[PDB]
Amino acid sequence: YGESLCFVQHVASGLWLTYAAPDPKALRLGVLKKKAILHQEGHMDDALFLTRCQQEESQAARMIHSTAGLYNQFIKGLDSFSGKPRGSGPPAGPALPIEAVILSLQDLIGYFEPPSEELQHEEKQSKLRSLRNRQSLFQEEGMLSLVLNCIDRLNVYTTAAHFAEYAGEEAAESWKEIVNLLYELLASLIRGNRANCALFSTNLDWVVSKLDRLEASSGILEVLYCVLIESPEVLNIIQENHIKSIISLLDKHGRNHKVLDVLCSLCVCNGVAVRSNQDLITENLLPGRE
Amino acid sequence: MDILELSERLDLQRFHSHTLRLYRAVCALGNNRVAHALCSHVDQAQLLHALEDAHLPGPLRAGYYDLLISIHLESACRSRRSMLSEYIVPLTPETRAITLFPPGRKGGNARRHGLPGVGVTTSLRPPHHFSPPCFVAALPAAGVAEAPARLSPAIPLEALRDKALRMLGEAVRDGGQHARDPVGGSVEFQFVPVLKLVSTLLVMGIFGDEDVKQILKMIEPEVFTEELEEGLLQMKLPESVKLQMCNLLEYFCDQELQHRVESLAAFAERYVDKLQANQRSRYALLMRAFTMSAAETARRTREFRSPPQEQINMLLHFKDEADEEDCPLPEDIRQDLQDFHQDLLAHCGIQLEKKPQSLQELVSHMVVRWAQEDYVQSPELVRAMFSLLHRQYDGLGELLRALPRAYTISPSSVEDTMSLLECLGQIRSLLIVQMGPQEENLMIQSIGNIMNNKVFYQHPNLMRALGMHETVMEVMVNVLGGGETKEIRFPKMVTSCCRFLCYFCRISRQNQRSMFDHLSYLLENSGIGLGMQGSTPLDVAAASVIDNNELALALQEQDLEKVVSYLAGCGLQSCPMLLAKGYPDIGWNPCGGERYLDFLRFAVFVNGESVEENANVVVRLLIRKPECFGPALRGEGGSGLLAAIEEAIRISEDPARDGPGVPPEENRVHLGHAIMSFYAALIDLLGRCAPEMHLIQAGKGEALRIRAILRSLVPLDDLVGIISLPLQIPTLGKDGALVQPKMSASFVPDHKASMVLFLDRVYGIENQDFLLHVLDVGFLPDMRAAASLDTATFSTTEMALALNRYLCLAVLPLITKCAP
Amino acid sequence: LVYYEGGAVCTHARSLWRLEPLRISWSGSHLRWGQPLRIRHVTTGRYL
Amino acid sequence: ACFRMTPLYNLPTHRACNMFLESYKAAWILTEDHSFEDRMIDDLSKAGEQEEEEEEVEEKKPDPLHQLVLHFSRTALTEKSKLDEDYLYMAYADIMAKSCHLEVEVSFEEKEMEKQRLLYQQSRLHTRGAAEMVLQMISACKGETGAMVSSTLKLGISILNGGNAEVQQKMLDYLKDKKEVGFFQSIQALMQTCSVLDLNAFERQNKAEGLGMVNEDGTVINRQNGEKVMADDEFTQDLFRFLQLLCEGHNNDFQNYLRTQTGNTTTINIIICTVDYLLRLQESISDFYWYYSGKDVIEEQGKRNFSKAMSVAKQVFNSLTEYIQGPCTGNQQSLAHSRLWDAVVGFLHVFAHMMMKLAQDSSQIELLKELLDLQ
Amino acid sequence: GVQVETISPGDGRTFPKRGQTCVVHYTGMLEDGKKFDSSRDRNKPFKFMLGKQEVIRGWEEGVAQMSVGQRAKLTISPDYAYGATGHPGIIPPHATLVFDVELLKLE
Repeated sequence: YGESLCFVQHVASGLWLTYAAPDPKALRLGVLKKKAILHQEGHMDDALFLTRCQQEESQAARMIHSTAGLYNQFIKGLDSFSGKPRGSGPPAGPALPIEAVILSLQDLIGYFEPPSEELQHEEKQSKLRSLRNRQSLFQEEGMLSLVLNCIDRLNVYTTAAHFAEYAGEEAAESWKEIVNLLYELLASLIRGNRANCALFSTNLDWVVSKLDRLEASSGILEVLYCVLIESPEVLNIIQENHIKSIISLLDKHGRNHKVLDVLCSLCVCNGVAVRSNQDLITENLLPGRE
Repeated sequence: MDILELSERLDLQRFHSHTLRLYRAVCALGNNRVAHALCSHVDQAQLLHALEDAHLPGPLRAGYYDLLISIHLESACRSRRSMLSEYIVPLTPETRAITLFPPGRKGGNARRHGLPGVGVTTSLRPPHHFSPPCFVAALPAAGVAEAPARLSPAIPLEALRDKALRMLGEAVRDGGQHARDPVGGSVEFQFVPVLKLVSTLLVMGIFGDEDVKQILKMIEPEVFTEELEEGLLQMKLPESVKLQMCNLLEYFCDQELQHRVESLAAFAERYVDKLQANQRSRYALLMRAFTMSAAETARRTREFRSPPQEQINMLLHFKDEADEEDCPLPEDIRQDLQDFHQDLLAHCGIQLEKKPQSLQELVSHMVVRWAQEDYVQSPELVRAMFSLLHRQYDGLGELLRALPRAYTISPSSVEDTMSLLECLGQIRSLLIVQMGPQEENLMIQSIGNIMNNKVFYQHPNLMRALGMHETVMEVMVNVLGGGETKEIRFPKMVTSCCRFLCYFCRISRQNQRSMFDHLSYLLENSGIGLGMQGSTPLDVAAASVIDNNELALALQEQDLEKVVSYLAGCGLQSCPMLLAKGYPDIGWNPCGGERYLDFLRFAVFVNGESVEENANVVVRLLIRKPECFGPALRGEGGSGLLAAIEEAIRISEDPARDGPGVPPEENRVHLGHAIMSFYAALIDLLGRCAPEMHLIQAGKGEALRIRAILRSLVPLDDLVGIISLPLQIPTLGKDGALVQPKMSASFVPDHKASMVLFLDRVYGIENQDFLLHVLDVGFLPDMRAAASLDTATFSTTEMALALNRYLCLAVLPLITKCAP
Repeated sequence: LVYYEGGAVCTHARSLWRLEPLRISWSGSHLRWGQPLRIRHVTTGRYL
Repeated sequence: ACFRMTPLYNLPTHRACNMFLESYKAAWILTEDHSFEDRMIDDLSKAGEQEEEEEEVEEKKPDPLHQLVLHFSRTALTEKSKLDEDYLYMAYADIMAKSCHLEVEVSFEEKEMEKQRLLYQQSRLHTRGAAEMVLQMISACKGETGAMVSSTLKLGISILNGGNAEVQQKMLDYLKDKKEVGFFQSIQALMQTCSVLDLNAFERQNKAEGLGMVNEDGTVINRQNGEKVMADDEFTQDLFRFLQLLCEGHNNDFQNYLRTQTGNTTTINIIICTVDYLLRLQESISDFYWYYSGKDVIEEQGKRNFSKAMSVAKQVFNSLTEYIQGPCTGNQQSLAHSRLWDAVVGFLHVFAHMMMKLAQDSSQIELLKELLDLQ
Repeated sequence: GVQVETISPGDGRTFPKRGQTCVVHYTGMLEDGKKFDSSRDRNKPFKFMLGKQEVIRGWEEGVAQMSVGQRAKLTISPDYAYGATGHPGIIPPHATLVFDVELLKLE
């Protein structure tokens, strides 16, 4: 296990598991991803070398495999009850596992602690790059996109009762903490993740649109705060409308240290300043003084 | 509400602190317009009375202090630090006057070290430019972001200086008192803001000499006494305040090193004058010593025949004592030099009461004592501590490092160096901030002023010591980083990037050496320079490599490999800007290939001779990459180069096949002439890459086979046909107006010149009948063209002049060697 | 479809693969040359 | 120009002062010898009033040297995608290297006393975490050639000189506990990027001195730079000397660990990769043999290139000997099955034709001596 | 377009003539009365040259209407003032201004 060179053979076919080799025009495509085929003749390098994987990575893969299916079932249930309001009638279908979803979320955040600051620098760095590694795999298989789908399909319904007339009354009480914990999970996943902050750099308008929503204002604001801190590209892509939206958010939700810190982080990043962004912030906020 | 009540009400106080942080962020990094806006929003006397008030809570106190710094002090502090890192010394009578040690009754070798920061520092430092803040004036008529950025708000510097000094005195009084209630709720909140303001003012240099004396007295009285009280060092501080203390003392030691450098420059001035007078006397005895002695005169001559650098080298070379008896310099001019050398050793501390009475031992002792007192938990303070400790223990080595940066300038050019340094300060400040239109206009005008600047021509070593080209390349790459593949922002910017640095190339070859050192770094970024029109990092690398055979030899095979990989890509596909603009599609890109080919030409051909290793490796790369040949000479199913030229002329005759069909900008190239230029540059590349005739008679097998391979790959019949091809000549038409087919739309005799250059370089000309038929089929069309040229209108137009250069560079040398 | 790829995708969990012996018990016993077995991708859950 | 030159008295004063400043720099500041590292290190190591308090020693507070070493360790353990240049670490690593090494009939007592002093000087640092910090800094180097790893390896040499058994034990234990493959990956990357002799670069340099046109600054004809051939010879030498010092004293456990690391998720063979580098160096030396046999006599620049390459090869052979001694049976068998034999045959024929052509003429006697030493 | 209220009477025989520098001491408030700029803030009087129009033309008109040694309150309409644009950042766009002016000495 880790030093042997191994051939793999198929019992039923009796042929040799080989690589299909670079077929014509694959060079023009430039893709280094090449198909495997099954042929008795095989190729010279048909022997495989097997190498170890960490138990942390194995557990991460297993939890990915289970989580994808669970939240996929949840999204299909969302689609099932999205079309027609149930009204004063039972959904007449398998109810989504709300409690299993709940437990899965706090399990994920319990997998996603930020390191405690009291820990020494060595173990701090160790758990830091371990967490970065897990976040990289999780965005690679893209359960973050699945979380985005869940968030969108939940926030199409403005209120817990509004969700209830379509899905059921028992989910209405859970709905608030469901969306809050989902935003918290997304923040935990994206915090300190280059890939996730790059994804939000691609699509910031999602957070810009859902920031005004009251139900999870703190969670969405913390998400935006982490994205703005970690990613300088988001600050480049920000236009005047986004800054005005954040100022309107501060107006509608009152004075907030978190919101003001978000604006501070928007101002400057990595020791390089965007004069256009600073000028927009000034012209929009300061001259009023109210 | 009262802010003193806000002190008890922390939540609203916390919001006010976050407001202060936001104000700092918006005014930060030299955004002067927002700085003046914030100066209007927050009253200045408010900031002053806030500095006065001690009842104000500590976090808001630190916030007000840092806001004052980020409104007034930040930009001047940054520019001053950037200029202070570098040491430039002018020539002055005051410079002559200044020395390492002040004379006194105390023995010269044993003199008390002078208090740091007192005396005259002749180093040219940019006068801080401040704008009187008045926001009721008329609005500027000039457009926004194109008008120059305006200065930072003005402050009463002298009153602020005295106020900060007496605040530090109050801090000393409180430290002596050891009162239970600290100012701002903590000793840190009491000391850190005041120390930061003191640091900023010292960086400004507004603090006078006597002010520096009082600052040293407060920092440590007994150590800096001039001839109970307690010292800021002994009364002990928390970690962060110790960090601010280390920053202050690091600044003072920076002025200590500055004093060493300037005194050394002064001594250099005096000793150079003494050496010049001695050599004037010696040569006066030398034109006389030609008669008395022959061997003495001969050895004096061969000594002077060495270059002036070597002459000064041998004149100075008497420290080792091995040839101190040998050196002709007088023993007194030796002795004063050794005396100053021992003085410098003592001042640096190389030579080895209980209180240190020296900055060296003072810093060492305080660092060591702090280390015994506590184990520092803050890595930044640890690094500052140990860096300062190393500076103190070995400042002489740091002096050795700083000396190459040191340089001397004349008082006659000091005013021009002033403007040069100001523009440098603008550039270095601009590097910090990201891209903007105002920033691009500012740097363009600044580098224009630098290029116009006379000292820039006068002192080639001065901008070498400055190293502005590195920072210019840094701003280049920061602009290039964002979204480079799709489109390049501001080809105006990149064209400026050359005209400045590409002209720096044109100015010097040691400049070419530096850009050759940074050549590959420009090469990975050359993948956008070809896409942008005009001056490119590709051509800055070409201008660096050109005309220096040492650079041509030192050229790297892997760098040429990635360049020819770029060439292979552009030969694989046409450019996406072409595709987006909608010009007729081509399977490959001719223009990028052509520009890479001319770069390779400048690489292979230097000073009028080809370089053998680079030529051979370029042939290797060419045979590695058949895609570089484009459609012409395809190979299997191969339409020849002559047929491709025929189809290119067909396309040129065809309307809208070269153009958009919707050159209004004229920057866009006609596609047919782009193809013809590509293949002309390719043929010229193979020609100038072929080895020379002397190597041919030497009979080296690799050279012979390379020449044969070039002949086989490019058949001579294609060359003969291209020479034979009739070419449109600007003729009189439309009732007698000279109808001029522009070069971009028509095939050109400079392409024909590349053709004949490959011919006489590779195929050569060997037979009389071969020469005769080449003449009467291809050179006689040229010569009838010259017959047409012998006209007043033809002589007026520039294509006749182009044909004149064509003949004199290509046909005339060929004809001269064909004379037999 | 499963392909042969090289890069960060190798480090990613998509490159992980798992082996299951046909015999239910003592699966964790030492592998033997030519032993009948099944291949499963851990994240997908599908059997190749 | 010999008559043309403006005499220094008629020469402009500012440019003359620049000239003289550079001259005085080169002739005086470099030649002035300043010894400060020993006193710096002993002052840092001495802990004043620590025993006087006697509670802080019970808490085990680091003395200033230990604090500095822990700061460097913190910087190393801090993770960056790109390694960060640290002038402070270069300065301090140089200081510690001097403090350790501090360096004609000598008696037994004097030799033993010198050995004990060297051991104590090594102790002052390795008792403070120096070896672990060096391993961390190589791991942070990650296999990029630079002053970072140059100073790190020099400090490793300075602490491991003489085969410090306790330093070797601490390094092995640290590797076994952290158990991170990145250190060995960095070693392999550095040893792969170690350069080999190049005929092309040598000939380019030859044409360089042959042409040798004047430099623009003043009059500098054919200014000679450091030879492009064997640019990193000192780095290859001190890296292989680091491996030699690690295996010094016939430390069988560490030799086996270098061969294979049992528990690490991926194991690489430093022995085999060192054999690969030796084989590449042998091919390069064979290329110089063919080029030198091309002409009748050896020219001086090529003589010096060949001598420096021979010094590198000597370091490689000493490292291999330290690997295989003990005798470590596993290392012996791995080397036997490795590609060593082909490289050894290559060195054999190369050496034969060497001493032939070298004994042909008298001037090559010193290179012949070095040849015999390598053989 | 400028409304003038004389808090302290001017002498009436000495007047600022076009082409003579004026040393004034001003205080600037907004529509609702918030102070954005003032010479009191600098503690140094503001000096301006009549006729170069370096400051707002409505304000030069008000100063010209003013006598020497006078304290007054001047309301400037937007069209004479910054206008619809205001002063970017300092004065909100499309806002009129009201200034309080001291004229201690005239040279």
